Amino acid sequence: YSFKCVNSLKEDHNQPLFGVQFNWHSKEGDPLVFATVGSNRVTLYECHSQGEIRLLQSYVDADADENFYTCAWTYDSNTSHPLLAVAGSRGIIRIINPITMQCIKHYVGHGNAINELKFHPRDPNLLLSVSKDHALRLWNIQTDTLVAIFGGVEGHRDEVLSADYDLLGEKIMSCGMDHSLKLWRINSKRMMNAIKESYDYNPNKTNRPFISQKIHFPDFSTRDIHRNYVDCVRWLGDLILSKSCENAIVCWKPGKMEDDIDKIKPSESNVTILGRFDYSQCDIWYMRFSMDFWQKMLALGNQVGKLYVWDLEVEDPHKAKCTTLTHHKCGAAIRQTSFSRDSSILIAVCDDASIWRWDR
Amino acid sequence: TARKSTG
Repeated sequence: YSFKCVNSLKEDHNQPLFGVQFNWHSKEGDPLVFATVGSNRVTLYECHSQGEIRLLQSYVDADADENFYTCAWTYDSNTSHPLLAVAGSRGIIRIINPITMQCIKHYVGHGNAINELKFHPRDPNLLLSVSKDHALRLWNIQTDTLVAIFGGVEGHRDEVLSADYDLLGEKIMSCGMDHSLKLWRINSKRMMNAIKESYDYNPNKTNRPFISQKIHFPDFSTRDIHRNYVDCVRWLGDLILSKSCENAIVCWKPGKMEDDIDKIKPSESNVTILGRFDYSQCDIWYMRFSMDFWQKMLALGNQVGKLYVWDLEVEDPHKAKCTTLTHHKCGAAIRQTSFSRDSSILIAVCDDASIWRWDR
Repeated sequence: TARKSTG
């Protein structure tokens, strides 16, 4: 996997762009579109030939003091139209119609900053938010219900910075400033039932409020992978990729080498390290890697505008093949990357509000 | 203690 830099631009606000996401629910034949979030806005662009990045429209929050950190795409499960969720310092999740940029509805709960949003891989209505208040929450955006809060003293003890669902959306791994990675299974009887009841809730037809699950005990926890804030995590099948601000993505799994992930118990005290991908100059926290749709590759930018891309299409994780992408004018910290669904474009976004387009 | 930004 090789790329060349075809364009770049800078947004007018000059504040960090903390998040970038292509819409992988784009319709066939339509051009590729991505969203950026930073300052108090989200902006959409369309990718065209000759490197063109065509500016469409933004949503700008009414509060000049909001600062959006994260966004995620889904679609309306009745109409198929794409939807974009965004959130950040105010702790309010907004669901935006990306065509008109109207905010269709919003959700409050965390009241406290939201550091990441992820939609479930099989159900477009299930949205996970992770917060500076130390909890994760799972919302159903079809019935507008809070399904569950994942927290308690056995939960995270400091800001949660990232989380990821596994392939089938059976379990979440979360991580944050307490240096720990925690697993929360959502295919328990209690959680599958809470999900089904969330779909059954319509406040116009009943008197009761919808009761959320309080999940106070993760199904596995470790602090033995990193020694500082853990700011991005992703499943790779039954293994985990996670990073801190220590210039390494560690590939690891709960338990011993031969332990099946669905047999791990909450008291498991071991982990197995399958590999580690080192890189340079990424000492600051809130720096996220992304993978392509197929999980064949992983990209991470660092604090001086260098991109690293690992090819994971190899027999074992430690055999990953790295290439790097540099441009003499890109020298600000890269906060997040995103691949188009077809893998032909990689976009990096930066602390000086610039956006960089690399074409395969 | 880790910083979010280079400053």
